[PDB]
Amino acid sequence: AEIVLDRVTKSYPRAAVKEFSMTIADGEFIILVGPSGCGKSTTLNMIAGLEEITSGELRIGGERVNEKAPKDRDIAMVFQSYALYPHMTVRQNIAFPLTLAKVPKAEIAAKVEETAKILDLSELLDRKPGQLSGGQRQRVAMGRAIVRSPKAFLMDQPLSNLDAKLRVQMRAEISRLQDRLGTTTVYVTHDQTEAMTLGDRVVVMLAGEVQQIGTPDELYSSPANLFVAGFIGSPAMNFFPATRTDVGVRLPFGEVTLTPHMLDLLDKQARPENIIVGIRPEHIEDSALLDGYARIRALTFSVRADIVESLGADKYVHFTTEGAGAESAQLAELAADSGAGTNQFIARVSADSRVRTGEQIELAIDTTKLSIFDAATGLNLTRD
Amino acid sequence: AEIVLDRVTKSYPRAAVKEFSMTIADGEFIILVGPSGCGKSTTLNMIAGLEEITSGELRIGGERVNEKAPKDRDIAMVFQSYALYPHMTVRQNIAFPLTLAKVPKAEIAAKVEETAKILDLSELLDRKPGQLSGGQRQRVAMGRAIVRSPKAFLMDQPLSNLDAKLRVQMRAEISRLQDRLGTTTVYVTHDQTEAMTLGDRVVVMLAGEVQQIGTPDELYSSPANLFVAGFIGSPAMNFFPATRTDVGVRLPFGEVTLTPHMLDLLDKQARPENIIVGIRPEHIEDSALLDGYARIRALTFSVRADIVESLGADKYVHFTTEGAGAESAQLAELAADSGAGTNQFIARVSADSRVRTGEQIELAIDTTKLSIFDAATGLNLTRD
Amino acid sequence: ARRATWWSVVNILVIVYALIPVLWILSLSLKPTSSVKDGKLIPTEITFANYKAIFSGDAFTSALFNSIGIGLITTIIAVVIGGMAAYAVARLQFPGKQLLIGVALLIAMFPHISLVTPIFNMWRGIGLFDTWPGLIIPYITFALPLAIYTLSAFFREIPWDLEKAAKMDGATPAQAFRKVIAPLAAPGIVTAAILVFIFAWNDLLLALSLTATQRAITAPVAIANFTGSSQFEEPTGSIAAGAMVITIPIIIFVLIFQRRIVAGLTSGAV
Amino acid sequence: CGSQTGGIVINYYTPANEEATFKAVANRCNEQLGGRFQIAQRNLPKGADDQRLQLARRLTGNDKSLDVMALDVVWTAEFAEAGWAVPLSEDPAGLAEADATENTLPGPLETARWQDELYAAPITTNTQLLWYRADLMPAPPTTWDGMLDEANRLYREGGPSWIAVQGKQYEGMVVWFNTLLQSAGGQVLSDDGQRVTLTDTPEHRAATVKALRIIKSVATAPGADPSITQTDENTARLALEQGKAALEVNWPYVLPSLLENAVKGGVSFLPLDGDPALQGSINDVGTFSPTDEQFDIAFDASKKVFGFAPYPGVNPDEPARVTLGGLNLAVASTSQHKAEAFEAIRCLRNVENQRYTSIEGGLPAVRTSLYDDPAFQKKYPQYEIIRQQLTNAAVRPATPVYQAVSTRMSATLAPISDIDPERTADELTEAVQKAIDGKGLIP
Amino acid sequence: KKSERRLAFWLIAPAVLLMLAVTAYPIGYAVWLSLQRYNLAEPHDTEFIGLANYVTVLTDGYWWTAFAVTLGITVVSVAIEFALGLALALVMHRTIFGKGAVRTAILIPYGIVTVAASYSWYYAWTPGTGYLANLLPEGSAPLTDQLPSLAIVVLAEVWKTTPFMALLLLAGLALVPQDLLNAAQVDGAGPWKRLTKVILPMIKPAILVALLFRTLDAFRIFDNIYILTGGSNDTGSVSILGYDNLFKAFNVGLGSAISVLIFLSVAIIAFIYIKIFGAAAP
Repeated sequence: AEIVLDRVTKSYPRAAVKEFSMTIADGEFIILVGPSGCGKSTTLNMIAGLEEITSGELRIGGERVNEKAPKDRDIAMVFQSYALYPHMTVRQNIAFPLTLAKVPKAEIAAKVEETAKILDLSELLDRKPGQLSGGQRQRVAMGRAIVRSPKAFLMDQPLSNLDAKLRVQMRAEISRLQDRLGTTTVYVTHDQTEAMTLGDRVVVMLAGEVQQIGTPDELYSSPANLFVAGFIGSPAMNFFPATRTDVGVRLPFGEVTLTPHMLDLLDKQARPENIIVGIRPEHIEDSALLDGYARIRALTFSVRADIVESLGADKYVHFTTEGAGAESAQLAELAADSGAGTNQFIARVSADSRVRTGEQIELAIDTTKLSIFDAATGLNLTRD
Repeated sequence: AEIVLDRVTKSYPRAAVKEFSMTIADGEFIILVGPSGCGKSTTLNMIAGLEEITSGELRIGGERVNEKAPKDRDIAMVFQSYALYPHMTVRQNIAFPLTLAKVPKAEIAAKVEETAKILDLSELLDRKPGQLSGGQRQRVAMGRAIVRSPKAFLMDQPLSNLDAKLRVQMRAEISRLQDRLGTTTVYVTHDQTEAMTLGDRVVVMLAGEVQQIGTPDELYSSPANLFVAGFIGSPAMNFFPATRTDVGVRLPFGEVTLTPHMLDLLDKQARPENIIVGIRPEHIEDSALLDGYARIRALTFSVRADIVESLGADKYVHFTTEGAGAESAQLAELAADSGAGTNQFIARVSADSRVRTGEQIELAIDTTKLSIFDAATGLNLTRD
Repeated sequence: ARRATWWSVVNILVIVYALIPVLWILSLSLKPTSSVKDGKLIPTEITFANYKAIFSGDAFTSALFNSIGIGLITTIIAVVIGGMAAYAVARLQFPGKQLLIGVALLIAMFPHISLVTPIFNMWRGIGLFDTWPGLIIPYITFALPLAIYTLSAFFREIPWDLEKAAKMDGATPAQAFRKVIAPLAAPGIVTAAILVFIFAWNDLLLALSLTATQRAITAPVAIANFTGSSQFEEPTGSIAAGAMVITIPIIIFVLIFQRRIVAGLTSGAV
Repeated sequence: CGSQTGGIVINYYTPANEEATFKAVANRCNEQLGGRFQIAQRNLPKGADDQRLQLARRLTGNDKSLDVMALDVVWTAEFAEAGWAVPLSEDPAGLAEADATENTLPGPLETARWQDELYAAPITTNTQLLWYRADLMPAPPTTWDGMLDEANRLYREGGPSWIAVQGKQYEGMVVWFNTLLQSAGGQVLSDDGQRVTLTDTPEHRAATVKALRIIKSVATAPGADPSITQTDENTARLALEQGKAALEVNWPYVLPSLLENAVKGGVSFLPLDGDPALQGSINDVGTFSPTDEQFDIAFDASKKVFGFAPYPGVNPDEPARVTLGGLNLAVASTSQHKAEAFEAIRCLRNVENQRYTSIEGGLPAVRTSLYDDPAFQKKYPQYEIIRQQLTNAAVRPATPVYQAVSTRMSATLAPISDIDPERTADELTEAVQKAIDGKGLIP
Repeated sequence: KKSERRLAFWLIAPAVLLMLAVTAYPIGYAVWLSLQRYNLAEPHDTEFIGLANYVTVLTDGYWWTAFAVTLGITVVSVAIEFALGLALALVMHRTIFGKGAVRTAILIPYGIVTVAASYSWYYAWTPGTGYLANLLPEGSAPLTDQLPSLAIVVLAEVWKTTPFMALLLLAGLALVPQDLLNAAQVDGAGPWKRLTKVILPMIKPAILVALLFRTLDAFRIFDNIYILTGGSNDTGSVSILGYDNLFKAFNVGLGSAISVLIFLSVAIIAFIYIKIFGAAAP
């Protein structure tokens, strides 16, 4: 049911889950997402019981439960390495929680057949987990976690050992199966695709402090940091240095004039000196198919196209613009995960665009869907 | 080199790579892509040397080398497991292909320093181990592959162990590096996204049959199979069981008259009703703003959004459909890996629309870019 | 092509090389008082009376019961007291865990005659000479290195994540050791209680020195002693029969547990 | 549970061989002991070394099933001073010390003894003898230098100048060297096995070098057994039975043996065909079981080409002091029935049981009452010679460290081909001293 | 962890106490017995004799001719044993079929009792009884000489003991991935020129074990050389030399002066194979 946990903290003898506080309501499909090495998984371990908590509650329902070991919580946790016993058979594996719960064997066989019907394990119930591939062993693990009908369903990065062609079908399967069962869930992940497709309220986590909590589309539109901004989205948002000219800003290319409302919202706090701007790769079109009123705010003069990935419904043009000022701590720890080089910028333009590799193309930003950030305190200024 | 090879065949006592033929010109980046288990890696091990050929020629340049040794073919190779010797240290690894050729040490040190400089290997990273982090270990393997400066450069799926957030930067680095060096390259890959991103001329291999080799654009625009249509493209192609109506096509839940010239083009051969069509997820928009000329060709149907993966500026709305009939040999062998279920279709809508999980939404198709397929040979009929 | 023909004669040479010195004693323990070299094979007139000759009078019978008893009582205790010391691969200790696996394995290469002089002079007169309780202490001490080196190599291969998983089920910290954890270590203990038995079942120079009387005398000693007077002045058939009765159990044990034995001796090369 | 032991069984350990003759005596004393003391003879291995090892290692582990062992002659000192043998005066009855010496030849009586205390009651003996050829040799020699001279004289015609003695590196060579030494007039261990007198006095060194000179001369003589470093007592027996020897020396068992080995395809040049009666008595057994007259005619036929003589001395016209090789009964210390075991001994040595063990067993008698009895004197024609050699015989050196002494005294005479007599003495002294000093390795 | 090291120690204590009380008290007792004079047959004359039991073993040529034999055996039956166990390991690792019928026949000479695998060579080289004896000229009997009867001993030792060196080399040879040999193959590398620059430097820490063990085992060869010829023609090893004059001459103050010298001679070999050549626990 409802898992409300407040002020939860960990202290490694160092501060990995500092001040975690919210309520995972009943029915949600929460998602803990963050770079590998943050408090995204220790939080799940502490919600399960495999580690000791320091402070705060974990009251699943109406009972403070941070003082127990898990046999009295009824929370199934499917592991990553598919921790399933290699000497029992698939039927015994899927049945083990029941046979420990002291239920007569007739209902055991009935429920096990029911679950193996929910999945595609119709015939495999007579083979050890040794003669099983990745996908079917993963499904055996998930079935073992389904049967008990617990309060929470604490998934732990289960889809990490599967081929890229199978992971998408598995994500659809997991989302539909959870929407069918409906019990509370959490899910520690690693990428933004898993976190934005199967998700009801994402939770970003950097070094322990929750960066932002909201519906995935609300993390997309109005990110309230630089990490939650340049983290989600496969073509990560482009970060351009910028210096407010007190009437506008002279971005590395163009003369964007900061339409009045955002200009005054920015002038509310003229504290920093290197307030950077983020132009999402979707919001960069070309001068070819831009006919209409949108030409006046195009800011297009020309840029070279280093690499043009023509992978179908969108041409990813890479390029570079010299300068300096994309220097912070948030951006640094966001680009330590993956390489942002120095000034490599990408932009996805339409498919009808006829562009070769290594030529001069006219890219155009639209100055109505850009976000301005602060390069010292790491916090969006447009919206939050 | 200008590496050509025809009638190249294998057989295991039954055949694998029956009746292959290509001519990789000087400078190409030909990419062997196919489902897991086809003859896409045996062709690489036969171009390399670690296996012998059963028939046909293999003329690297001319002078068929299907009987020579891997040492005197003048090729390289970087493996999937990064086969590198731990009883050495990175510089010894890089030196190995040059020292094992009995070359004086001065130019050896010079060339290995230069080749380390080409990559990020400025100080040998550590210079102590034969083991490093994933990215720099991969780069050590690639470096050792580079130093010899061979004729052909046969990389055997090197990016299949890194993390998805570093894989993209590694693809960019491989692309730039090959474009700078200039050596023929034969990349064996596993997914269509890589093969479409880098590569001057892809090749598809189903059970050992090459299909529709050229361009990454004349392979996504005019595919010549149900397989090479529903394979490349990240959201797979929707295959609808259509029906001839003598004035156009009869969709499962739609009536439309295609242009009469292309109509007679497709009707140039009488087919006994074994016709199924394909609609790309890209060409299925909403009723948001398509008003205008496309209203007559809208074919506005209605279906309930099963799920809505709103992962940014492109909402993938799923949906189901009644009946069945999308069945063939190509479609079966294509679904053997993913796309499970014959009634789980996807449609990409611009983020302008307003949809939620379980809502009756009226998707509209631009019914001028749908391709018609047979149901016996899976061959295209619009164009190949 | 011809690779199979050239690599199938090696697979016959390596077997004939390892079966001829056994199919020699097997053909020698069947020739009745006509030991005339007649061959590694075809010993004509194979009428075995040697087998029912050496099994009369408690000269070899009791000298076989003694070896079986000592083997069992020194494999049970060796396994019990080596498993709990190999379970120190799951735990971790600072004051010398790396040197335990060095010392308790380097004492396996210890000259028996270097510690049989003081051990013999110590058992003498301190009520420990010709009796098991005097032969099971050195056997256990010399079998501990094997039982540690083959058990701490299987207590690594089993995943202890399964206990962490079972905990998240209704399993107590006690039911986990009866169900998930117990039957995983069983095929790894039955493979150490065979190596320890096979070792402690062929030890000479320890049952030849610490053993005089009828009790506490083993099988190898009583085979080396068939040049007395019981055997009818030609102890070839009798010695070969003793050797064969002794090398039957090793053959029966190797025909069945080859895979586990190799995986244990190599510690991860199955 | 277990435990029974109905009767008080005494189990007396005899050598492996001569068990068929030590079992009839066991049962004859059983049917004489009474209703109790069931005598049941066990057996040790064969080969004196294995027997000594069995007894010693089984007495160290305090076995309670070892009561009356049959020690060899040379183990009395060690088995006594160690503590593994009960003195014949320490019995519940105390009647053994007066029985084991009431009637026994002085020679063997003094071979089962420690520092003037009896530790074993003797049961049999043996002593070497000269076995010459009566035809090819007109008379028996009486002194070893005379032996070599008459051999070289017989070297002219034929090839019988092939003096045969046990010479290889084992106990037999030590026995031969010791009988030579004692004949000369010396002694290896002075007394109580503490100080060596092998070289102490110039007279003792004279005796040692006079023994070594003979040992080397019998080997370096012309012809004279081309390979003398490989002949034990059995090879000497064979060298005489093949007619390739003239003056072998060997125990008195070679007189019967030869006979049968000269009647079933004989090679002794002694025809012994005669009548078909011998062949009728020799069928299928080879044991030469006659009707008591074929034995007489065969012995008389061998009296022409096979004659014995007393052992030849070394000093001219002086009797030789030959050695001994008998057995000794002895009560082990680790036992439970001590007075009972002593009863068993003093019943196993009875004069009637000695009559049996000497007439139907082939082991000479130790008690004087038999040699003056003709029924004994029928199977041992040489009873006067064997008695006159048993009345003054040269026992081997008695000392608890005797395995080391024997090994070190036979590992320095083993090159019989070359011993430099006047030098070896200075080496035998050093090695015997290093042995009885407690610091002598054996291989 | 304060209560975890407690469990560690209370589990490790039985084995440690046992190995100590059986391997450190005996060797601390032999050093007391050796500098003495015991003789076990005259227990009334026992005294403290100082260093006059080592200086009497090292000086006489009965110990050196039994310390050179246990080297002329332990350096030949390791050279041959390695040159053959490497072949057996390569075979058991790179065989196309079988691999369950040869990997199980290799284990037979490993578990066989050595008193039953040396009485198989004794009755093989015996003229008139064994087949291997009637392949020489008539009347040969090699077991009665010194050098031939040492050849028989080294042959028996090789046959009996190579199927453990084979497994130890296989354990280290399986950790050389095939794709790595392929990476070496796509270069100039003849099948011999990779077994000297790819395999051997990769199995080094698994040779100096399989070469140390088989070095400290063939140094205590007793029961293969006690059955064939029990130290008859000065063909005795050092274990037989220390067994003879303790269980045949009953000298303890010398059967300990040798029982501690054998240990002191094995310690040098172990120290050379540990410190200098750098071995380690597998």
